[PDB]
Amino acid sequence: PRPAYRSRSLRRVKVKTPGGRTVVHYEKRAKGVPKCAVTGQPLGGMNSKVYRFGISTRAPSRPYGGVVSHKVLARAIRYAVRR
Amino acid sequence: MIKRFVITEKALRLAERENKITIIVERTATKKQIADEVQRLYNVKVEKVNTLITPRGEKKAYVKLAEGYSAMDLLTKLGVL
Amino acid sequence: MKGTPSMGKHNKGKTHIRCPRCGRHSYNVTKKYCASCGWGRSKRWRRYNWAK
Amino acid sequence: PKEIFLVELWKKYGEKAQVVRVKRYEDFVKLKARLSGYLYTIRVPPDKAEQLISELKAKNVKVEEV
Amino acid sequence: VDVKRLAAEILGVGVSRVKISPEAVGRLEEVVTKDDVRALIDEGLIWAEPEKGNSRGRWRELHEKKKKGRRRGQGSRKGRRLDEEEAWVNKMRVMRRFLNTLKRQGKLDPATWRQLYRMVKGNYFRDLRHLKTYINEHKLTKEPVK
Amino acid sequence: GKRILVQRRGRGGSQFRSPSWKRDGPVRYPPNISGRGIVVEILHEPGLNAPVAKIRMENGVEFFNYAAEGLYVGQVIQVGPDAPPAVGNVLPLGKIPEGTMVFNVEKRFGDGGKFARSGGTYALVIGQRPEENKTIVRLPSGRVIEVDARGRATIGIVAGGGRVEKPFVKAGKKYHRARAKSWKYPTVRGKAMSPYAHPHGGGSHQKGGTPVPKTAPPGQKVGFIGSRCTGRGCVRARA
Amino acid sequence: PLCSKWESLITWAEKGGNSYKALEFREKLVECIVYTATEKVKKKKLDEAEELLKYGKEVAKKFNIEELNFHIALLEKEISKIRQRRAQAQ
Amino acid sequence: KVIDVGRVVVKVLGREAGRKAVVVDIVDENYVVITGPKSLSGVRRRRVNINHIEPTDKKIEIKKGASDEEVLKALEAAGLVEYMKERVKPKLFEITPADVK
RNA sequence: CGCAGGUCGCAGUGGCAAGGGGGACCUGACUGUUUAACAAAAACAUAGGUCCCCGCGAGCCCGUAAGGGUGUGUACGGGGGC
RNA sequence: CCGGUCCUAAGGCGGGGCCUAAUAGGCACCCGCCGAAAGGGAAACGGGUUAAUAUUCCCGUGCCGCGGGGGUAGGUUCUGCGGCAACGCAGGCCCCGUCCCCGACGCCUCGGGAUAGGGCGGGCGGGACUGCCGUCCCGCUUAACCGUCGAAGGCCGGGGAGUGCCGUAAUGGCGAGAACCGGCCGAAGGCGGGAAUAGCCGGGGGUUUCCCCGGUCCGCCCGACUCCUGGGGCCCGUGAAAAGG
Ligand SMILES: [Mg+2]
Ligand SMILES: [Mg+2]
Ligand SMILES: [Mg+2]
Ligand SMILES: [Mg+2]
Ligand SMILES: [Mg+2]
Ligand SMILES: [Mg+2]
Ligand SMILES: [Mg+2]
Ligand SMILES: [Mg+2]
Ligand SMILES: [Mg+2]
Ligand SMILES: [Mg+2]
Ligand SMILES: [Mg+2]
Ligand SMILES: [Mg+2]
Ligand SMILES: [Mg+2]
Ligand SMILES: [Mg+2]
Ligand SMILES: [Mg+2]
Ligand SMILES: [Mg+2]
Ligand SMILES: [Mg+2]
Ligand SMILES: [Mg+2]
Ligand SMILES: [Mg+2]
Ligand SMILES: [Mg+2]
Ligand SMILES: [Mg+2]
Ligand SMILES: [Mg+2]
Ligand SMILES: [Mg+2]
Ligand SMILES: [Zn+2]
Repeated sequence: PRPAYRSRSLRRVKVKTPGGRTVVHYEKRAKGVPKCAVTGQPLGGMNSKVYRFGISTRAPSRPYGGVVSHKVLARAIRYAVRR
Repeated sequence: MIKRFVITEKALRLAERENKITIIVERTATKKQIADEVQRLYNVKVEKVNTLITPRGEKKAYVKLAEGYSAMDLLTKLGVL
Repeated sequence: MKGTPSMGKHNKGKTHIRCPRCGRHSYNVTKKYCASCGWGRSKRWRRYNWAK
Repeated sequence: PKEIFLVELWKKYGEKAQVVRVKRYEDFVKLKARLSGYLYTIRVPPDKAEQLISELKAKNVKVEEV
Repeated sequence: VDVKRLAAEILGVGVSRVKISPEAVGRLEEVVTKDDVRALIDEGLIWAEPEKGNSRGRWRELHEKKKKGRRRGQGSRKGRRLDEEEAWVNKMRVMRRFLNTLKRQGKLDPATWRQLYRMVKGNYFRDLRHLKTYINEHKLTKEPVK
Repeated sequence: GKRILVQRRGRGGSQFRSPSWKRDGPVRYPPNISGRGIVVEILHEPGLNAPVAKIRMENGVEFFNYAAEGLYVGQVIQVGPDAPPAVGNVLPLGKIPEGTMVFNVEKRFGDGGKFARSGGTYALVIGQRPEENKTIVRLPSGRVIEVDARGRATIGIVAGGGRVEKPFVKAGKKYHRARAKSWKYPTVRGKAMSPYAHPHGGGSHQKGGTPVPKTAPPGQKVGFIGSRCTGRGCVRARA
Repeated sequence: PLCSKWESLITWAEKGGNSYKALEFREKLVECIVYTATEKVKKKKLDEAEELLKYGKEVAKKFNIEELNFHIALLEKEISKIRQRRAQAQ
Repeated sequence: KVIDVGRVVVKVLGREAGRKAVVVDIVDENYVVITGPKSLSGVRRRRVNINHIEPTDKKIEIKKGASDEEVLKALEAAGLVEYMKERVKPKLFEITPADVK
């Protein structure tokens, strides 16, 4: 745990306590947000900051939800209706 | 599984102030086995067990008794004090 | 530099640890066998006739 | 610990508390419902606090001053 | 025991600031627990010396003098103090937000705004006062800009 | 001790090997692609000599091919005998018309592609000899060979041409390239060593060596190895 | 307005007969106004706070939320004290 | 005009994306009223932006401002009822960033 | 950041901190590397030039063998000299 | 709830097989496993206490995983509701499959937002000094966790622009949809709750560390090498994987 704090994997956060001491808290970085399977851009509705796995994220109310953006879904539906 | 009691200055202070008995057990005893042994032998209730292995290779357990049983009374009854 | 200054770097690493079979400080952790009794590479005990 | 602003919402937790702690100030009163999971705090006008405190006692909820 | 080690923990100060009265030399040998030290602190036989804060009286006097223009001559500068790149950022924002406001209020037509915008970017104007004078001299607005 | 550098390379020490874990996978034809696919990505692969295209077939099979010059993400390509000879399409060689520039040419069907894979290279389809299932192609070196007419090639030229025309201006630039490749960088001349370390090492005025025969044993077979000739006269006789 | 998302959810929950959710959304509306207005006052952004307090007074009337009025009065009292100190210092 | 009363459409955005519906009314140049009967396809009756529906080559004969059962009787007249229950399936694996720039 | 004025010292980047400069020849282009413990160089490397072996079941190399490295590579490439 | 333990990396070991006079020698193949106390990765903070341990003991306030009980929404042939939309909202229960994404990534440079820390003026309390002046110094703190707010950026609806029009630190942008108007998603961190009852400072009384009393404030400034965000550039160099979610 000391060399583990010499690496920059964790955030170094300096905080003052109610006891008057200034300490360093080593905190996790945010996980990356879900990305569109086509464009790789963050998906709307799910790009909130999350700091651990195992947290349920609600996908937008749309077919294919948090898998592709609305732009990809609409275009793909337009292609299928014709075809 | 119990080898002896610890009756040092620290151990006696934890008996009076925190209702804990301190024992030396076999090094392979687990917290589950330690709690069962103390309850069976002495008819008390164990709240929790903290364990450590001393630098001389012996396993020491700080055994906190539940809130109806006295660690000081048990040591007196056993005649180890 | 090869003498006293370089000896300073022998303070933290290791090639061998204690062998569970023979008990000597001869178990090569990288090679995963004992340099004395051969444990980990040889189920027979290593001992050569050129050794007294 | 959690903060609740509406009295009607707070009373659902206040009625189930192991103890309600009262901290008095000049302009408002903190009522803290200590439940097994959370400490629920509400700030109320002092007149409202007396009425709320009376109801909790009538429901045999323990009330202590801190 | 080392009483200063215990006293420093209790007083929450450095060992370098713990003072033990010489009148309590007889009682130092009897100290066993931190509570024994707490007895001596309560009796005033052990206390903490106040920490030193470097005095700023000389600095505050000098700070006022420097605000009036003193002690910042050629012989007192050893390196670069003016950030030229930061100065450009301020100069652009000062000029652009003035010109962009005049256009938003209708006081400047977009054609005249573009010429001045490019002239500001081209380092034509020394400062906002120079820009105002140019606008007033060349009647680029219906009414003079203050 | 005395084994020379070319002899130590064959032992496969770490400094002589290819760091192929830096790449996404081999750039080869799968054995059973057919139909239409889509170019879904075009990627730089460390240590390779050309950009790589990721192609997704209709049945979901993905494979890597070297990107034809002009290929674009989202392009629809066709694989098989029915495919028109358009750039990026993968065709059996017996179906490719003569005079067509192709790349990633299989020598036998299913070997994945062997010839004309470096950036800017291409092979020319010279002739067809279908009574024995062979296609005649010219390779980038100018050599003319016969290949299995059932083997696959891609239409066009390999993208990324012109890379070697720009100089590696600094030693450091080639150093970074070498780290993505297998090359040992840098190299020491043989005559800069002592005799124990090279046949050319040694004398007060160090010299190169005269050519060795083709039968020379390893450790002797350095310098010119059974060369037909050397110098400008050899180039002139080559022509 | 800042806390309009909560106003809509209250109407939506009430129109669906969800009394428990309507109460929870009512709580969230007050949290949105009070927490944001309190932060503005603490940072002495009195103008931003006053627009929140004005809107807070309207939705308190709209939904009959007594606790909103009590907390708005507290924050207004703190605002005037800040303004008093500024004018005297000026 | 394509988006007219009786033209069958498939909504492309929103919660109801991929579901068939029928234009029953025209509001303005941006909005038409679609109600592909909720009990049939799952699209409730409300206005919709013309950019959020894709027209289908199928069209039915109904009157302006038609109601839900009038639409229902017309769909069975054209025999498209089971058509109005199928939901369009996108093929997401054939989409590349070029199509949605 | 600037201007006007007054004024003291031998000395005002006053301590601290802090380039001597110029002309020419030989030599290696340059940055880099080296004889751990007497050699730091004009030696090695280098980018660039050029030649050779090679169309891949290749060329060159390792292994008694099974097999292996170059090679998840393919002449705008791999290897070998100067 | 701090690390190991789990995962895979470069790589390694064992069984099978193939090779070997033979092995304890070799390994391309099949199967499995090992391989990081600086990579990935569940969950704890503050105060107090000891002669010696302290995110481990004690007090307070929480979190994670797994399992269960009650209530509720919801369900009980069949489907949750709202919004043009971006998307919002308690969004039924169990099992199985497939796909996608997160995990998951360089260097250089420049705009923006914070916090740690530092300072200035006033106030209250306490301390330093004595030749003259009356200045100088110290305290005035606020954890995790719950809620709410959200800059850049992206997106949705309206709009329909070339006498152009809108810009930046810089590059600039627009019928391949600008200005402008309204909205949606959305950091560090702020603020309330935690929480003054703690800690600190000052003044008293006890006894063996306990009790009481007063203060814990007002208004500004600088501000990171710490934390967040976005823009631009470079590469014959392209900056891991898997568990897990
Ligand atoms: Mg780690
Ligand atoms: Mg990380
Ligand atoms: Mg332990
Ligand atoms: Mg040596
Ligand atoms: Mg080693
Ligand atoms: Mg000076
Ligand atoms: Mg410059
Ligand atoms: Mg290498
Ligand atoms: Mg030599
Ligand atoms: Mg020789
Ligand atoms: Mg010879
Ligand atoms: Mg020679
Ligand atoms: Mg000096
Ligand atoms: Mg040199
Ligand atoms: Mg030497
Ligand atoms: Mg030397
Ligand atoms: Mg040389
Ligand atoms: Mg030359
Ligand atoms: Mg020669
Ligand atoms: Mg492991
Ligand atoms: Mg210690
Ligand atoms: Mg002050
Ligand atoms: Mg700039
Ligand atoms: Zn051994």
